[PDB]
Amino acid sequence: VLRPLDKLPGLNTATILLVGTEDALLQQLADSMLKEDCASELKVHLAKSLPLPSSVNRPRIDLIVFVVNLHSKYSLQNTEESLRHVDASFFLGKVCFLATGAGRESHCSIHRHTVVKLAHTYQSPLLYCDLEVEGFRATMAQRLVRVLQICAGHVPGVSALNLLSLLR
Amino acid sequence: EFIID
Amino acid sequence: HLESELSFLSTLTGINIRNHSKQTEDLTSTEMTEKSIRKVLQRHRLSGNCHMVTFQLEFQILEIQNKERLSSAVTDLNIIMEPTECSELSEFVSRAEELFMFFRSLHFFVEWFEYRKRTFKHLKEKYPDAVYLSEGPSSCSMGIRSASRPGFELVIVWRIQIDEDGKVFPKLDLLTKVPQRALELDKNRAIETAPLSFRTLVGLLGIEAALESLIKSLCAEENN
Amino acid sequence: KKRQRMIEVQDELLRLEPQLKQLQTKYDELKERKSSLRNAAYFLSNLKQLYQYDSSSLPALLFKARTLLGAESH
Amino acid sequence: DEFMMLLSKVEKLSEEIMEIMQNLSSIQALEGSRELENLIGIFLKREMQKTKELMTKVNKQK
Amino acid sequence: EEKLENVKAILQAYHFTGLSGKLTSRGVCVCISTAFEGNLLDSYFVDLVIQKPLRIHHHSVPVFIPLEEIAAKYLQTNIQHFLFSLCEYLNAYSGRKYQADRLQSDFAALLTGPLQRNPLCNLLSFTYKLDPGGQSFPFCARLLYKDLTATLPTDVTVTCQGVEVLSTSWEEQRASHETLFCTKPLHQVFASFTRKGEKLDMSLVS
Amino acid sequence: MDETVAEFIKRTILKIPMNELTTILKAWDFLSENQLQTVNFRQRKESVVQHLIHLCEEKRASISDAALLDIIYMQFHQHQKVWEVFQMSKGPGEDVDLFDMKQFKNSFKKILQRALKNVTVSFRETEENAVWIRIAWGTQYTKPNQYKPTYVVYYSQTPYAFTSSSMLRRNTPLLGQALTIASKHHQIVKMDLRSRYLDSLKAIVFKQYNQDSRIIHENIVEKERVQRITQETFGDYPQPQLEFAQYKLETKFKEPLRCLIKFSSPHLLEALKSLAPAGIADAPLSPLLTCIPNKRMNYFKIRDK
Amino acid sequence: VETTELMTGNIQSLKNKIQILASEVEEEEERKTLKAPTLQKEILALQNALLKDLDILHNSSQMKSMSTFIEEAYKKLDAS
Repeated sequence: VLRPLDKLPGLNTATILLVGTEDALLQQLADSMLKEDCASELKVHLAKSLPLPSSVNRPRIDLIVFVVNLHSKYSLQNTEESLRHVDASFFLGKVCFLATGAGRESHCSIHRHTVVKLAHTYQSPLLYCDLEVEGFRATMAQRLVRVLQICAGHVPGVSALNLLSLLR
Repeated sequence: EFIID
Repeated sequence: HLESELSFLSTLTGINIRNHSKQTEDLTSTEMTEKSIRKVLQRHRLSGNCHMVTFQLEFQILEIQNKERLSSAVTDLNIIMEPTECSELSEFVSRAEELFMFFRSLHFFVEWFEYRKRTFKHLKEKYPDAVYLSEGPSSCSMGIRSASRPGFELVIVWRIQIDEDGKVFPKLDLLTKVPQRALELDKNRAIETAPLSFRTLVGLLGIEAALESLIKSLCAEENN
Repeated sequence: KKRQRMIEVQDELLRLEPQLKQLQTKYDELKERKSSLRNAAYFLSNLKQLYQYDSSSLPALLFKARTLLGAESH
Repeated sequence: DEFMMLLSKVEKLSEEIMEIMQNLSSIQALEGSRELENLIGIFLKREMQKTKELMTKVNKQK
Repeated sequence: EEKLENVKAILQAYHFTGLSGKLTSRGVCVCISTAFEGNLLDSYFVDLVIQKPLRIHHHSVPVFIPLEEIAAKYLQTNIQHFLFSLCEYLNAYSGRKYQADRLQSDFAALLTGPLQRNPLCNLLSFTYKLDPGGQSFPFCARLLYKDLTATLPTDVTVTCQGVEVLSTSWEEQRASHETLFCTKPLHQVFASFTRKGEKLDMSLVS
Repeated sequence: MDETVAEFIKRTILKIPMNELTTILKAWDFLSENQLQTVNFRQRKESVVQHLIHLCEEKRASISDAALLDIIYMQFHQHQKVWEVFQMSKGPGEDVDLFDMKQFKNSFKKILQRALKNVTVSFRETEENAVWIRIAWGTQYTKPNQYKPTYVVYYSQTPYAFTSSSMLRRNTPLLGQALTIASKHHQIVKMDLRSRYLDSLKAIVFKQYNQDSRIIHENIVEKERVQRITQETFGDYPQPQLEFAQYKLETKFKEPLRCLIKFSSPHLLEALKSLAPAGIADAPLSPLLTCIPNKRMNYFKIRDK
Repeated sequence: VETTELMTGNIQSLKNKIQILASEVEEEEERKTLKAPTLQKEILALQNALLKDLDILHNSSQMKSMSTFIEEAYKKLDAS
């Protein structure tokens, strides 16, 4: 079970952990999220399911974006299954719900209300995008990285706790 | 067996 | 990996590839009309052993590489081998010259050697006492002596034959000569067709089993 | 009739295969059973009837005598 | 040793057999024919002495 | 030195034993190199798995000439429990039925019609023309290889091409062809039939 | 130059594309080297399909070689007309010491015209040692139909004899019967391998195919494992089955629950290989789906066990 | 089919009474191994020479008392 403050922070390290069943798209999103030379260390983490095999030395994880591939109902059954292994103090600010495949709206095995209901019943931001195309990735990557500096505390005015008060 | 698991 | 190579030569028996040495006489010079086909006369010296036998392959291949294809062949070859066991295979150490069927003959001729040696050591061990044997690497002569008929003797020869093709033809000869003490006591026709009926007997039982039953039948009558 | 012809040939192919196997078995059983006992039970009992062409042992002795020099060289 | 005593017996035996093999001219026909040198299963006193000096020393060393 | 004095064994096992085996995991790969007499060209890649009920993983034993491929699977019904025995009884078939494939590749001109063959060249049935004397009556030589182990053909039929009995010359020619085919392979025969049938005399009615 | 022959040649000459016009017209031997220059192959389709067929009108083309034209067309277009695989089986004994291509051609045509008296069987002994039989069917009541022929790729001494699954009529049990009686076998069995790529069926039935520092992937110990298990089940260079690899499931849901699964991909065994690494599939990918070439089977009929 | 059926039935029942005969043959047995060597029996068949050799062999038997025994002992050491 992941907790927000189980590890100590670094200096400029903002460790986000992507969550999605498909992993090539997660790798593409991670590549785009490090393409821009931002002012923060960006030890991006990938995964498939929140059990997250127990390996110590994992840094203080500052964001978990649940990439829910709307094209595949698996990406929700593997998110909702993985949503039960997140600490309740982790769901406040440091949780986003990416919904890739939205907008195509013809491959969607999942009605975007269902991801809306999931991201509202867990009280966390829900950021639509279409991760397959770099044009909508290289702008969602700069949205996840500015949410990153909010949850990791790099912007010295806004906490992760202040964040969800903005994205309600 | 006929690996129907 | 080398231990697994030895294991491979042990299960997939290359039969003890022991001392292998490859030399090369490069013959890609201009003598051969260099615009035309190429050749390379390789040579190997491979000392290898059987379970008991050994072999040294002083062995020189002509490896022809035409401008679009390669057609290997063999010019010279020398086996450091053995005598009678390889005397019929001495026809092959000229036949390979006028190698693969040497290690296809020997690969299967040492099967004949096992089926000879271990069968002899089975008949002379399980049932000794009167089953004497001319115990030698090449002597397939076994002594039999009955007592109730006082002068009977029989010898069976487990002979060897490798054709020109390399197939082992294990000849199972039964050289018969009953001494004149009981030569005219049985007065039956069991000894005239013995060289012929032995071919049937090895179809009665197995090759070794037929010989064992032959021993148990034609020498154990005094014991009973 | 053509379907019946295919069925009969299918039987005729099966009949041919079965007859070939049966005749192979027939020849093998004839040889083995008829000649083995008439030769083994004859000879094994004739050898029993015995116990209970002059050059063969001469050749065996010559081979054994050459084996003396062979073992000397061995 | 018993084999060495047999070898000592063989040493006496080797000389005896050699003389007999020269007198018997009938057996000389063997190994003297193209149908015998090939089909009939295809000076050794020093070799016998080697079969005594390298068979008694070697058997004892075995 | 052991990386050169022992690694050369797998190089020596290549050009010898006809049975070299690559030490691939989950099954040795016997790169069976087939050979005739002192000429050798081709190799067969019989590929297995090291798993007790013996599965042959994906072999390269002649699919186009498949009686060895049949002997890759139907000799398993005969002998596969001894890979010892199979790799002689498969190197036998590979060295025989590549021999027959080589017992063709020499011919290109001496023969007139195509060398009608089989996979493995089980029937080397070619309508050549050897005409020592001029009166042309060819032998359509059908070599019936009864067994796939003996390199030399077993049943030889150098049959006169649709013609009656000729003079004693061509009769003894057919008789000599029988005994020269059964005992000596075509590589040392049809390269010696050019040698003995000098000038390569051609045909008149055939 | 005949009925159902000249126009048949026309219908098989507009079938062949413009690029490989020389390749197929050179091999079927009616147009010698001199005849190739007369017709300008590069001009038009209707021009060539009219001048070439005229070049056979002077050559008095017959169905025996018109069918050979169709054979040579399919030899380069075997990736259509999905192929069944027949597997012969001799009993106990020595192999077929006499597969004479002349004798096999005789022992096939004779048996086929014994019942199907009006058929135009045309063989083509290919250079890969595999006779490429083509059969135009028709009962005694009708003429041999060259509209829908049944090409049979019989590998010469192989127990396996591919077959173009055209219509699966009453001749299919006679197609297998004539095939297993011409080649000296006894039992013909449809392997139930049915693929559109004969160059892959040949591989399968002969087993001839295999012979950043910032991105911390937390499930690396699982990605490595799934990549491993997808390399000991799909070793290297899988062959394109591209076939409706059916699984007619008859199993109870955990009385039975009938299903008729049909995996359909332009390249199946490669599509399955990129499944588990893509997250669609579990790492041990259900030998029912991995052992398609290992079992030499894709039209499965599984049950419960 | 009917001729091969007379065959299947006749050879079938015939090899049934012949496997009865084969069991009878094993009961007699109660109380390319040869196909390749099917022609080697002619060498066994192939007089003044016989009598002289046999007389010499009797003297050679005395020679074999020391020679064959040495060979049976030297090879025994070699075998061991």
